[PDB]
Amino acid sequence: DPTQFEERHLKFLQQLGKGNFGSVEMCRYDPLQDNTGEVVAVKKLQHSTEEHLRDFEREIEILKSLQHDNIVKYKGVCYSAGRRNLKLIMEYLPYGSLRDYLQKHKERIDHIKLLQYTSQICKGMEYLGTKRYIHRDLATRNILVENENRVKIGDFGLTKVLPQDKEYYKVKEPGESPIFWYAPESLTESKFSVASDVWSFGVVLYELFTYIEKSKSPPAEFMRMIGNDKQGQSIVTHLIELLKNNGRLPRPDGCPDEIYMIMTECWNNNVNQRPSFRDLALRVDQIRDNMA
Ligand SMILES: COc1cc(-c2ccc(O)cc2)cc2cnc(Nc3cnn(C)c3)nc12
Repeated sequence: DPTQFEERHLKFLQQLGKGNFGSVEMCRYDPLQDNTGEVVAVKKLQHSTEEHLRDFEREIEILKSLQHDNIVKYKGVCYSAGRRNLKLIMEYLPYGSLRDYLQKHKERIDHIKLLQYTSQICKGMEYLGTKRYIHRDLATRNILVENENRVKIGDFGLTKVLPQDKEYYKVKEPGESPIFWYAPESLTESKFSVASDVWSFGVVLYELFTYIEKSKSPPAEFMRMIGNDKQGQSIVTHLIELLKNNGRLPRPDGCPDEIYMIMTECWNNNVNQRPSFRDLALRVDQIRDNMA
């Protein structure tokens, strides 16, 4: 009954985000037509092909199986008659993405606060790992802000389930890929694992401590390091060679030494040497404790 949402009762309120394959809208589920209904986040496909609907149904099952304080809450699904188009209903987190929230308030969010968000992201990621899911798209644009004290991981659109017998998932024909957040083995061999999500987490830590200063973004900085003249496939070729030669994002201005050390450990070329999310949450909570 409650996880079953009638499409005719969903009132469009505003556009929240546009993705690779779909979009997120803020809607009011109002089966009384008196504007007293619940506000929800609705994800739908812009191009609802057979393949996209199959991947979207997988994302829906992934989200429904996760129950953690730092993972967006699944609410339900809408089904259309005939071709069976799907809408994913979720809780609406009113402060928007962490990227936009941090870009808006900048240094008004102190290091203690950025570390509280860091800890929350590690715990969400650690929990994800227990289900053998690989996020593949961890970035501040995919983290949502519930309120000043809580962030949650969103956009499971690229998420993969590890096979029973392997610790990595190989993507045979990649679609749009966030290469500036990718581990070297993800760029070279299209292999994704808990360890490549740890690499991404290091880029998220970098994002947080740059306060989303446009000129300092991972695409602007990697582009500067490989040369702005690089285009299309040549960018991937030069990024791989850069990472292999220990080219890395710089320390963000005013970033504490203990935090920058964590980023650099996440960015190890040796997959086995990268820290675990269980250890990261422990280390971050110790740093917050020392800071307090
Ligand atoms: C892209 O935005 C969102 C994405 C998802 C999402 C999508 C797919 C998925 O598997 C899991 C979560 C959920 C969202 C929930 N609440 C908001 N709120 C918001 C956004 N902007 N502003 C101003 C308030 N945004 C959300």
